[PDB]
Amino acid sequence: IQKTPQIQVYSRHPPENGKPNILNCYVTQFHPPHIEIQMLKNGKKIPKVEMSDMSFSKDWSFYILAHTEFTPTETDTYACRVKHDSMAEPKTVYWDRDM
Amino acid sequence: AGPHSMRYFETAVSRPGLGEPRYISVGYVDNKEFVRFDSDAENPRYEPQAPWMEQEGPEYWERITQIAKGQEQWFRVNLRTLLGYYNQSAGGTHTLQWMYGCDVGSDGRLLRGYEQFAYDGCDYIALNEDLKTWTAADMAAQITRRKWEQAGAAEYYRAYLEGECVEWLHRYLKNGNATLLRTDSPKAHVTHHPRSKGEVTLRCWALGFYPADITLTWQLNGEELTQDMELVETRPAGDGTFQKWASVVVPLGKEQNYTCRVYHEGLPEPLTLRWEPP
Amino acid sequence: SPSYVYHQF
Repeated sequence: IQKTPQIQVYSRHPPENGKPNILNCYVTQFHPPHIEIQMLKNGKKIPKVEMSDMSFSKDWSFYILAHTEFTPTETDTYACRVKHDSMAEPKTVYWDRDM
Repeated sequence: AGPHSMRYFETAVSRPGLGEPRYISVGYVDNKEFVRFDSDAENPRYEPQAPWMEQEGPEYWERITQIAKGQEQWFRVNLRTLLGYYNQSAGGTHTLQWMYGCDVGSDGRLLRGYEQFAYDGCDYIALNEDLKTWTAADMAAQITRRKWEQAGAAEYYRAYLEGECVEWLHRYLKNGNATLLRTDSPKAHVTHHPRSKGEVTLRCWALGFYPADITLTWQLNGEELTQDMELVETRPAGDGTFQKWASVVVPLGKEQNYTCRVYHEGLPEPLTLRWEPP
Repeated sequence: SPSYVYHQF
């Protein structure tokens, strides 16, 4: 059976343009545990994405936190693209500083 | 937040033709990861995931690492066994998960025990709360159940759970109680977003709290409002704290009738807050 | 400390 990932894209600290911060892509509630996660800046791979080690929750679904360092800017768009078997297409979630 | 707990989450994924199955074991005290083993490491061994665990000596790590090797065996073997029971082809990837451990009360004795197993993400077999009987999800699991009733496995697990699980938990608590028994109260605030004609979205934010146990609710005129309240899952900030938000859709001009309630054990008093203009 | 399943499926 396949469980579709739930994705949250958000910053560790309250965003302040010009101020360095951490961008998190938190991915949950998926099975199988094989998953690919890319963090994008203006549509391009951020080459230094630190991925935490995968665990699973009390429902047997897996979770993982991808994160990278970034600097919020008036013009830069950030995203998280996730590839999983439950999804016919890769899923992209843009960073919304209001969520 | 409740009784103290020690829990282990172990998982094995078969990778046919790519070598041994991958094996990962993670340990949690009070929902905080403190120990981890990964088979795809250079020197596969248990490593501390918490500073208060480097208080443990050399013999500890080597011992539990040995346990890890034995477990890897068990997992590979039973992965193959389950391939048998479910009548599946041998070139597929499959997962086997084991979750186990103990919640202990204020007295320091076993309050609740766990022994459960899932195959391909679905329940396989679980020790009931009596710690004496087994819940088996399907026919393939009934085999293991008869086998384990015949062998008296439940008594073995119950003995481990009531015994050394609790003693280890006590030990660990005693070592890490300075960092484990700590609270970070949340910083709360409310944001306002246009949404539609006459409708706005109010969002209550709770940020930077530890532990993760939190309750956020809305309130219309002092009364609890959860109807069509959007709640996101508590998420890690990445530094040890957590975030959560809760949103409601509200008539424009009526925002002053709504309040957000934040409940967290770090707060001396619950937070009540509203959309504060300008 | 982690422990063994001991029993087989």
